[PDB]
Amino acid sequence: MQIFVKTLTGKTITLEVEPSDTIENVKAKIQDKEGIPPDQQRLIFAGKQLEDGRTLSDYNIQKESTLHLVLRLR
Ligand SMILES: [Zn+2]
Ligand SMILES: [Zn+2]
Ligand SMILES: [Zn+2]
Repeated sequence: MQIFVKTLTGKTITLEVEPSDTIENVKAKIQDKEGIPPDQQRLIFAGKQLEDGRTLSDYNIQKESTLHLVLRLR
């Protein structure tokens, strides 16, 4: 399946994922794509921020769903 990751930048990134992909996996895919390291990413879906451990299915994220990426730079 496919999901979108819209940036605060504005640009939209599209990812090939699986329903049982962990958020950690999603962060990994974004690093393989945009260079940004996992522990610098925060992911938002329908106003809630996602946990590295739990999966897309758990958050009921199906195809063509949009996730927000916000950077934590510390
Ligand atoms: Zn996967
Ligand atoms: Zn890789
Ligand atoms: Zn949105």
